[PDB]
Amino acid sequence: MVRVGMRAAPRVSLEALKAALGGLKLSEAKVYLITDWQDKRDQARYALLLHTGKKDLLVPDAFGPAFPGGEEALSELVGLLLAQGARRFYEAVVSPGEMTALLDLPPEELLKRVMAIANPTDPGIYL
Amino acid sequence: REGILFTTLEKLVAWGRSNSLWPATFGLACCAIEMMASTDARNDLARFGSEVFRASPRQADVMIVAGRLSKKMAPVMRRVWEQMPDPKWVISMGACASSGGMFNNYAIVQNVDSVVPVDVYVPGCPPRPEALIYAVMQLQKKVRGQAYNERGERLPPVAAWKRTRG
Amino acid sequence: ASSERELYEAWVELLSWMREYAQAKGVRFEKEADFPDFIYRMERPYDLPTTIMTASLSDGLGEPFLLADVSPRHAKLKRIGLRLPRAHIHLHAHYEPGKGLVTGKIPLTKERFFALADRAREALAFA
Amino acid sequence: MRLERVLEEARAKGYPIEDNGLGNLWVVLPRERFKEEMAHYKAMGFNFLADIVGLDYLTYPDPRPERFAVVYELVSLPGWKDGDGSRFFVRVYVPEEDPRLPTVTDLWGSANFLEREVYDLFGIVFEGHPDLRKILTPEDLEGHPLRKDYPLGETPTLFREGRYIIPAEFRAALTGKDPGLTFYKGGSRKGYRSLW
Amino acid sequence: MTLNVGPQHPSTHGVLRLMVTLSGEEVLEVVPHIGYLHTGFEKTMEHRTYLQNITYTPRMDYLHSFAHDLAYALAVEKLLGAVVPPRAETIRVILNELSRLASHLVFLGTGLLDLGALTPFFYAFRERETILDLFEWVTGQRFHHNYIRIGGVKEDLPEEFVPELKKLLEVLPHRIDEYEALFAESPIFYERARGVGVIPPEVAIDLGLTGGSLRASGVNYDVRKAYPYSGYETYTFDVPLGERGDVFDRMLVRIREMRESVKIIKQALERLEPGPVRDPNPQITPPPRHLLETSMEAVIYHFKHYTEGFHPPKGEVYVPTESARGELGYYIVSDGGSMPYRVKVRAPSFVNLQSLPYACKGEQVPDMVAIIASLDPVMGDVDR
Amino acid sequence: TLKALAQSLGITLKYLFSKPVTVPYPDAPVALKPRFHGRHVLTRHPNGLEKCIGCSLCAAACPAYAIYVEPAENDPENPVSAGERYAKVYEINMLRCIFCGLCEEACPTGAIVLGYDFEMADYEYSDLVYGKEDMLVDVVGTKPQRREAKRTGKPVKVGYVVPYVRPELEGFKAPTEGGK
Amino acid sequence: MVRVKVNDRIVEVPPGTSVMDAVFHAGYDVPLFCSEKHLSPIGACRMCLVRIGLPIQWQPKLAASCVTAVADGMVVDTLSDVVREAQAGMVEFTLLNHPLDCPTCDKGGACELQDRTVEYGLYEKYPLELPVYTRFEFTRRHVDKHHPLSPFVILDRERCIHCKRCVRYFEEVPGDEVLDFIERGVHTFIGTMDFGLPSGFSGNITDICPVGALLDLTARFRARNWEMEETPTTCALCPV
Ligand code: SF4
Ligand code: SF4
Ligand code: SF4
Ligand code: SF4
Ligand code: SF4
Ligand code: FES
Repeated sequence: MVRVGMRAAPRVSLEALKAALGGLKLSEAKVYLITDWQDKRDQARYALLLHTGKKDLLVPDAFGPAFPGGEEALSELVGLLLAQGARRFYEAVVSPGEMTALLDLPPEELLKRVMAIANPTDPGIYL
Repeated sequence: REGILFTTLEKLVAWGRSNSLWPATFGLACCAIEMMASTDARNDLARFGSEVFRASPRQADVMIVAGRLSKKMAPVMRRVWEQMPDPKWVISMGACASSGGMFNNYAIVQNVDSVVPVDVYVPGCPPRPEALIYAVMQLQKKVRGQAYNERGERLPPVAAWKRTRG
Repeated sequence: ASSERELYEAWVELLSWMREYAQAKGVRFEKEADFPDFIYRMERPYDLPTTIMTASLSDGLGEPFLLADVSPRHAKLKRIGLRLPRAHIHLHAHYEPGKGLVTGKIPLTKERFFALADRAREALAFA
Repeated sequence: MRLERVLEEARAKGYPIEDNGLGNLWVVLPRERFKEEMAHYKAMGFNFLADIVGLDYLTYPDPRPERFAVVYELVSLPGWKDGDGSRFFVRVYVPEEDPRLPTVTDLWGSANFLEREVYDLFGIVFEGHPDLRKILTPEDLEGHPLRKDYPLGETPTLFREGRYIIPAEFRAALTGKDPGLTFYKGGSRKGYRSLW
Repeated sequence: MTLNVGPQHPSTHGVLRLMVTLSGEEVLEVVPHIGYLHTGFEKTMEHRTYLQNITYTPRMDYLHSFAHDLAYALAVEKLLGAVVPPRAETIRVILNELSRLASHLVFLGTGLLDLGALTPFFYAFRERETILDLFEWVTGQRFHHNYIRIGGVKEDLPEEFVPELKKLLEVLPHRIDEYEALFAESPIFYERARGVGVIPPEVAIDLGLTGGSLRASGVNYDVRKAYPYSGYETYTFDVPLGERGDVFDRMLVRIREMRESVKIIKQALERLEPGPVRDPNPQITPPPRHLLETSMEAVIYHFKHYTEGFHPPKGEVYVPTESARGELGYYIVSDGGSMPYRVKVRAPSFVNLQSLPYACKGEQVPDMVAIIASLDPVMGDVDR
Repeated sequence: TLKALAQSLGITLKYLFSKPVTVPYPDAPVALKPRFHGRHVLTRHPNGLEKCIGCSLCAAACPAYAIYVEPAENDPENPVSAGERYAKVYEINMLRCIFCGLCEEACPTGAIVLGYDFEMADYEYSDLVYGKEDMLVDVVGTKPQRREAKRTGKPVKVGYVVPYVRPELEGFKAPTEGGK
Repeated sequence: MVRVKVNDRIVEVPPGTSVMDAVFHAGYDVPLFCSEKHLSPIGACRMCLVRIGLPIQWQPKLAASCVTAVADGMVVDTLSDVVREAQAGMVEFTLLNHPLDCPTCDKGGACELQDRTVEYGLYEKYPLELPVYTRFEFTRRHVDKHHPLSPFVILDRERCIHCKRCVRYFEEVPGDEVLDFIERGVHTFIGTMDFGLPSGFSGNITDICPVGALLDLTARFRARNWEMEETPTTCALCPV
C-alpha cells in the first residue's frame, strides 16, 4: 500500500494524487473517504483510501472545508474519481483520535478496518 | 417550473404539494410495519392527502425510508430514489434509519443521509404512528417554508434540490 | 415512638448551633454526607425536615476536631453521636420528652455544646 | 428409542459423548467418518435436518482441537409414520487451514441454505454442494464475518460539542478472556451456576 | 423469461429478490436472493450484556417477538440454573399467545391484500390494535417490548390489563368466526388457492419446511405438545391440521389456531393466582429498587449488575420453542464472561424458504405472490 | 360457494353503517397508557434538588450507547443533587436511543425516567441530541413544539392525554383523563 | 520443588511460596484485600482463608493463605461449602460500615470490594426463599469524608476497610511513614501529622487502596472506570 500526500495540505495532496493516479482505471476500485462527525460536513476533514483490488493508495486527512481550499480539493478529487469511472464511494466514520494512528497501522489491518466501517455514500455530497 | 417565480403562484403550488404529499414507502424492517399501522382504522395517514399509495417510484414525491437500511440495500434504495420525479422529499423513519441505532456494525448504514438526501428525521423504535404524522406535518410546513432549525435558519422546501446528483 | 420527629428537629437545632459557632469563631464548618434514603429515593417519599446526615468542624488545615452524626431514618436504636477525633472522646445524645436533648441523663444545652467545641478547637485544632 | 441406539453405536466405535446436566446431547464424529456416519444416521430414520451452525473457537478461554467447529442438528418427526421424537447434535471440528466438510444437501435439502450461510459467515467450504454462493453478506463483502478474526465494525456515537463515545472502550461488561477492571476476576465473575 | 422481480418491487412483501425463470403464465423456477435485511445479530450480540440482549431479541421476528424473548430467556435460565415463578410463567404464555394472534392477524391481512381484495385487512388490524393497546398497557411499548427477564418478567401487571383482556377475549370468538365465514367458504379464493401450493410432506421434510405450513399438509408435529416447555403440558389443547397443504388449508388451519389460542388464553386467565414475579437470586435479578437507599450489598449488586452484569457457567445450550412461524431456538456458547461467546439463531423463516422454488413450481404468475404470502415469510427472520 | 360473495357484501355493508371507529390526531389527543416510553425527564426531589447524582449507570446500561454523562461535584452553597455528585452534562442522542428504559432501570436516584411526549420529529440530526435542560420536568413540550410555539407565539399543546402520570414522574405535569 | 494439590489439581511450586500463590498458580481464586504485590503479607482482612491438609489430616481452623507457607505434599481446599460460607461472612463484616457511595464513588467499576463481594458473597443457603442482603440494621461508622490530604490525594475515611496496604507501603517501599491509623477498635481511621504528604511517591496508595478511600485529586470526578480509554505507553519525563 502506498501513502501519498501529507495532512492539512489540501492542494499538495491533491496534486500528488493527480500525479500518482495516472491512467489507472477505477471501474472496479472502491473509494473510501475517511472522516469524523457524520452530520457536520462544514468543518469536516477527509482522508482517502483507494482500494483498487490489486493495490491500495492512502492519502492522509488533508481534504475538506476544515482546511483552506480543502473543500474545493475534495470536490475536484471526487469529480476526478467519478470521471475515471469510479462508482463505489464509501464514507468511513472514525474517531478524531483514531484518524491519525489509523493511517499508521499496517496496510492489511487499516484496509480491513476501513472496509468494515465504510458506508455506501452518494459522491454528490462531496461535489 | 419547480413552483417558483411568482409570490402567489409558489405559495399556491407549495400548498398543493404539501397537502398532496404522495408517500412511497421503502419498507425495510419493523419500522415498516409501524408505518403500516399509520394507515389502519385508528390513526390513518389517509386524511391530509396521503390516501392513495402507488408502489411505483415514478409517481410519488415523498420517499419514506422505514427500517434498517442494510448496505446491500443501499444501491437499490439509491436507484429507487434517483428514479423518482424531481420535486421529491425524503423522510428517515426510526433509529436504524436516522443513525446506526442499537445495531452499530458492518451490516447497517449509520446514516441514511449518506445515500439519499434526507428531508425529515423521526426518532423512535419504532416511532409512534402519531410521531410519523408529526413528521409529515413537519415536512408539510417545511415545503410551506414554515420550518426552522434550532439555530434560527429557515429550511429549504426540497432537500435533494441541493446536491450535485452527477 | 413519635420521639423521632422532635429528634430530627433537635438535630436541625444542633446543626444550627454548629453553624453559629463556626461563623462566630471563624472556623470551617462542613456538611459531610446526606441521607442515602433521600439520594436514592427515586419516587419514594421523604418526610424528614432535612436531608443531611453528617457534619464536622475542621480547623484551618481541614482536619476535623469535632464530628457529629445522626442515625438514618430506617436504622434501629436511633441516636445522635458526637466524636472528638484523635481524642478518643465519644458522646451519645438522646431526647427525653419535656426535658429536651440529653447526654444520658445530663441535659445537652447549647452552652454545654459551645464549651465542648471551644475546648476541642483550642486543644485539637492544628491551625 | 432411536437415540439409545445412537449412543450405543457411538460409544462402541470410540466416539466421544458430551453431555450437560440440562438435557442436551452431542456426538462428535471425526472428519473422515462424518459423511458416512451421518448418511447412516439419515438411514436410521432421521427425517428432519434442523440446523447447520458454525463456531469459531479462536477467542475461547479454553483451547479446542480446531479453530472452527460445525454442528448439525438431526431430528425424527414424532407425528409422522413412526415418530419416536429423538433429536441430537453432531459436532465436527474443522482445521483453520482446511475449511472443508462434505455436504448433506444430497441427504436433506435443508442443508442447502444452511451450509451456504456457514460458508458465508466462516470460510468453511462445503464439498458436494449444488451451489455455494454467498447468501447474506453483501456481494462485494470481503472475508467471512463470524470468525473472530473479523471486526464487528462499530461507528462512534455522537453528541453536541466534541463529546463522543467509543463502545469498545465504553463497555463495562467483560468477556471470558477479559481480565476485568480489578486485578483479577474470581468467583461469580469467573463463572457462576446456582443449584436449582 | 428470466424475469427479475426486484427487492420491494413490485409489492413483494418482505423485501426479496427473485429471478423467476419462467416462460408464459406458469412458474418454472424462482431463484431466490436474500440478504437485504442482514443486520448481524449473531455478531453484535457477542458484544452486549445478557441483560442488554433482551433489547435485541424482539427485533428480528418483529411480529411474533415474544417468542424470541421466551426462547432466549429459557436458554439462559437453563444455562445458569434459574427458577421461574408460576405466575410469571402464566404471564409469559399469555403474552406469547397474544403476540401469536397479532402475528397471525398481520400474516392473513398481508396475504389477502397481496392477492385478493383489500377490505379484510382492516378488521384484522383493528383486533391487532386492541392487542397493541394491551401491550402498551402492560409494557409501555407496542412491540420490541423489553419486558421479559432472565429471572422472569420486568415488573407486575397493572389493574386495567385483566378487564381489557376479558373484553378482547369476549369479542374475539365472534371476530375469528367472521373471518372464517368470509374465507373458508371461499367464492374465488377457493378456485385461486385450493390447487396451488403443492406441499408433499416428504419434500417438506427433506427441505425442512417445519413452519406451520407443514401441518396444512397433514403432519402432526407441534412443539407445544411434543416438547412442552412453558407449562403448555398443563393446558387443554387442540392442534389444527390440514388435509393437503395448499393456501386454503394453510389459512384455515391458522384461523382455527387463533380460536384455540383464544381458548388457551381464557384457560390461563382462569388458572391465575397472585404471587411473586421473578427469581430472587441477586446474581440473576437486580436488587429491589426500594432498598437501594439502605443496603451496601444492594448498592454494590445494583451497580455491578447494571454495569458488568453476571457470568453464566462455561458451556453450550439450546432450547426449542414453537412460534407462529415454526421451530425457533438459540444455540448459545457461553465462556463464563458477562457477554455471550456466541449466539446462533435457528431461523424458521430461513429454513422454510428452501421450499419456495418447489412450492411455487409450476404455479401461476399472479399466484406466485399469493403462494409467497401464504407461506408467511418474515425477512427480519430470514436475513437476520 | 356462491353464497359467500353475497355474505361478504352484506357484512361489508354492516360495517359501512358502523361509522365511529377512529381517533383524529392531532385534533383528538391520543390516549396513551401510563407506562408509555416517551421523552426522557430528569426528576427533582421535593426540596427542588435534582435526583440525578450523575452515576452514569443509565449510560452503562445503554445498549445503543446513547447517553453521555459528565459528572461534577455539588456546590454546598447552591446544591443541585442530593449527594456530592450531580449531572454536569446529561446528553442523550434520540437518534441513537432505542427507547429501552434501561437507563431509568439503572437510575438509582430516579432522575432519568421515560416520559409521555412523542412529537419529537425534527429536521436535523444534530438537533435530535437532547440535553439536560431539554428534559427537566419543568419543560412542557418537545424541541420542535417549543420552537414552533416561540416562532408562533401560540402555546404548546401536547397531542396526548393519559389517565394519570406515574409516581416516578413526580413533578411531570400532563393532561390527565379530564382532571383539568 | 514442593508438591501441592488445590481442590482437584496438582502443582509444582517453589518452597518459599505462599499458599495463596499456590492456589492462584493452580488457577483457583480467593478473596484478597490486605495483601498486595511487593508488600509484606499480614493477615488483616482475613479474606484469603482456605483449608489445608498435611497427612487425611485436615487442620482444625482455616489457614490464611496469604501468610501461610507451603509444605511438601500439602492439600488446599478453596471450594468447600464451609470455606465459601466463611468468605461470604468476612465480606459482610467488611461491608458492615461502608458508606453506600458506589454510584457516586469515584472507584466505580473497579473496586476490589465490589468485585470480591459479587464473586464470593451471598452463599447459597438451603425453594424460592426470600433472602436478605444485610442483617446489620444499626448505624454505620460515620467519619470525616472527602478530606484533601495533599494537592494530589483525597481521603474518605469511611470507605477505608482498615486493611494495611497504604501504611505498609509507606513504611516499606518509599520509606516515608507519612500515613497511619490514629485510634483503635472500630474508631480506627487513617491520618497524619505530616500533612503535606512529603513523599514523592505518595500517589501509588491511590492505586493500591482496594476501596475509594484514597483517590486522585487531579482526576477527581472526570469519568467512571470503564468509561475511560486506556492508552498503554511509557513515560518520557526521565530515562527510567
Ligand atoms: S428503529 Fe427499531 S423499529 Fe425501526 S427498524 Fe430499527 S429495530 Fe425496527
Ligand atoms: S432507553 Fe435509550 S438511553 Fe436508555 S438505555 Fe435504552 S437506548 Fe440507552
Ligand atoms: S442512573 Fe439516574 S442518578 Fe444515575 S446518572 Fe443516570 S439519571 Fe442520574
Ligand atoms: S468503595 Fe467500592 S463498594 Fe464502596 S462505595 Fe465505592 S465502589 Fe461502592
Ligand atoms: S485507606 Fe485504603 S489502603 Fe489504607 S488501610 Fe484503608 S482500605 Fe486499606
Ligand atoms: S489476604 Fe490473607 S488475610 Fe488479607
